[PDB]
Amino acid sequence: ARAEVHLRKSAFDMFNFLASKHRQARRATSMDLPMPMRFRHLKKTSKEAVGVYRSPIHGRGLFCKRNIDAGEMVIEYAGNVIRSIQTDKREKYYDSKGIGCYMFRIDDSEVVDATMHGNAARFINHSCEPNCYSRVINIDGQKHIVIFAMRKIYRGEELTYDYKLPCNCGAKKCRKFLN
Amino acid sequence: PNYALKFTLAGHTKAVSSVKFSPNGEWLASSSADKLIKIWGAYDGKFEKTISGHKLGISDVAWSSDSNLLVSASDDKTLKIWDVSSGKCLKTLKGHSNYVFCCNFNPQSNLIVSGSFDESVRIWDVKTGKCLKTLPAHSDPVSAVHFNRDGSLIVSSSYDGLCRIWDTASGQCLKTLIDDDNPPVSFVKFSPNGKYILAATLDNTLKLWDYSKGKCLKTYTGHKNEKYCIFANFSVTGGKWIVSGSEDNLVYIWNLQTKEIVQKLQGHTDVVISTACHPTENIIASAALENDKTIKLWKS
Amino acid sequence: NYPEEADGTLDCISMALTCTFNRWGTLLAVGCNDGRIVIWDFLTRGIAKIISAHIHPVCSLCWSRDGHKLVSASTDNIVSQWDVLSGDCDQRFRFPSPILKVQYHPRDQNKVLVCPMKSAPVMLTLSDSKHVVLPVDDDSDLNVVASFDRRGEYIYTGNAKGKILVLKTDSQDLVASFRVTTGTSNTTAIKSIEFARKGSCFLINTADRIIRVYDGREILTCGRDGEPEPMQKLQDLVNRTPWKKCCFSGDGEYIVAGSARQHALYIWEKSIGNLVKILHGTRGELLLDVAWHPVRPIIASISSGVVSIWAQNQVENWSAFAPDFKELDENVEYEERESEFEDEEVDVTSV
Ligand SMILES: Nc1ncnc2c1ncn2[C@@H]1O[C@H](CSCC[C@H](N)C(=O)O)[C@@H](O)[C@H]1O
Ligand SMILES: [Zn+2]
Repeated sequence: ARAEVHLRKSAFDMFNFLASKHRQARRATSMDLPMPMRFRHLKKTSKEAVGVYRSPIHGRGLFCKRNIDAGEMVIEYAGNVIRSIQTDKREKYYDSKGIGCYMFRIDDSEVVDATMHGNAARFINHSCEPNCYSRVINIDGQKHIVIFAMRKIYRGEELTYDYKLPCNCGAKKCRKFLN
Repeated sequence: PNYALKFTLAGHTKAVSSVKFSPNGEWLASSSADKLIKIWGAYDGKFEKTISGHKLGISDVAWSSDSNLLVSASDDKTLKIWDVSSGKCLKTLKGHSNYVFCCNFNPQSNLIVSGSFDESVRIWDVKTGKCLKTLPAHSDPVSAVHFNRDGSLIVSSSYDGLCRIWDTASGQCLKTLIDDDNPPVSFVKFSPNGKYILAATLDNTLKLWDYSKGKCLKTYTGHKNEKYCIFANFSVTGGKWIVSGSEDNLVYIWNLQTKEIVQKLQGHTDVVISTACHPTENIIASAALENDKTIKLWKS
Repeated sequence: NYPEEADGTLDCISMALTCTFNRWGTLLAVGCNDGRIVIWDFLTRGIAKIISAHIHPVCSLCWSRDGHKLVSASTDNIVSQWDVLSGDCDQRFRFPSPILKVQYHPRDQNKVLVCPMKSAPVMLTLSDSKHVVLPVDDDSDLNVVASFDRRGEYIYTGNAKGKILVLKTDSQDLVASFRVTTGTSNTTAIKSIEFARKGSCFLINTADRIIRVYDGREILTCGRDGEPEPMQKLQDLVNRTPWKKCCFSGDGEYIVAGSARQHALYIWEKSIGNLVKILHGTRGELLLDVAWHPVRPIIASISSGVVSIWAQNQVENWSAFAPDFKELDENVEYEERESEFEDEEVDVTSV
């Protein structure tokens, strides 16, 4: 009230989602339809099946409002497909800038960064007993990081997979090592 | 550049919350958190009335364009609406979970923007008082907002260096004023045409940003503004002066043509948090916090 | 732009009959079964003003050239000029008790055109109680829908037999007249005559459930007794879908039409005129009225007092919240570098 100059001002976050509320077989990815049909379904339906909400696990997350089936596709981790030595340059850069580093790879040649270019798959937390995993698929010569499910993922459950460092997983199978 | 002290509007019992002119240019009234919105005159400091009838203190009072209707951003987390003409308890409007720090009006005088400390810019109704919308503004409380020349935009003064020019009708973030620094943005306002931005970041440097292009043009040197959310103004009645409050017991008024120290006014005994300009004539509102409790009529 | 999803409603007042936006689209008057003067605000989605007027269902309503005067038509032939300040009666005399349309001249709130049910359209002055009856060739239809154009030049009087007859607003000049048949068996009962907001591209609703787009410029080019082909024929493909009301967009770019059967509504354009979206709804609801807003995709849908609104095509994304974030569509591999390592006095009050 105009006299007590208070702290807790800067956030160091490029995104600003923290609102007052932050309200957290038919489909081809569960069918035996071919991989181009599943991949064409994935980009059209990851925009409308899941959503980004504020995460009590860590930061902001991916809180689905739908009974996600077992083994099906959920989201595609698409961002800056940079070379493997541009990884260290952007790691030093966003160490100097404070933005969190998001570098999950396909192989040991080029690593998908998710800092400038990215999607809603930046907001995937880590549970050591997760509900998803990933498999390297092949579409049109390109490779795509596709998050395949594990079980029936209910309404409200945040989406996590195995990344392969103490985590906020909350699970009892916790490794605390992600190197 | 010869603003001379005329009178003293003494009578305040706490830190003077605001000193803003009426839109008729005839009522430099004032308020404080003592539940005493002290309605004073403009040319001599003649007493008119005092609005009371709150529960807790008062943060902000804002002027409707008829110089009469006053909404109070009172610290009991209400939006109690009062009047220069009558002073009736018109609408007591609760709803905000934290302190309603600042309040402003559109130039159409039919919306109540509510910059509270609850990190949610809600909008309220003049006639009845419905919570119209709720802007997912920031992870920071709100210190200052403003509408443009008609009321179609909402500028934000966040605390992590963000000035999001919000839409008013559809109500989404249109442009985010970006800065690699994250200063506590204190008091933003649109230009009187609606096409330039004066972002008062707390680095002892005022920043005039373009709205169309978006880059800074001119700054100011040699002023003390780091802690408090010191208000800045625009003055074209004399020169192109920029009226602002002070912390070293001055009245910070300098020119965009000069950008340096060319005129200083003096006499306060506390931090001047609120300043204002007369729209036509050369009357400048200058009043500090609790250790002054006086309003000093500077006049060229 | 083109409104898509649910958006809720403002069902604050029941028994709603008709609805009209002002000159700027920004006000709204709804005469009801009792026929009250009920006014709203739109950004607040709140009620502006309620004034009780009569007991009858007030059918026809129209604003003024400034958007500040009004007109009414109840069941008892009450045809006055009304106001938005006080809203008081000026004129009232005999008509046949079913009344269809009154219509100000779009450049003069003196000239008004009264269209009864089974009578000739009669043009009245509003200086006094003068009335001018427009000529009817048939006098067997007694159903000749007439309307001023958007500017104020001509009156387009079309019977129930598909015959077009154009009259000038003061001298009844037959500068154009024709008739239309398609899939030629006979003519068609003309359902309505429409007009856009930008220019003169317009259309005609016909009882064959087919909507044909026209333009008055080529009509005046052919003049009288030409063969004006439609710009675009609009209809339903799978089914019949009989129509109750059609309307343009706020400039005449989209064309959205309201069915009379299903409460599931269809959207077209003008240039392409594609069925871009079926706006669905509850099947157990009777659509009664449709209104459209100029600068906003408002669908004012009166369904027996229920006035429901669908207003979208604004989908939020990033790079306005966080402009550093560059949303790729698919995997963009690149390298941004080929080598990976003044005192202008600008006016701030320039109005
Ligand atoms: N479950 C978890 N517990 C703790 N840290 C996690 C985590 N999941 C991911 N992280 C780490 O935390 C970072 C996420 S950034 C935090 C979320 C988001 N940026 C926001 O606050 O809006 C990543 O770099 C990741 O390495
Ligand atoms: Zn963990």
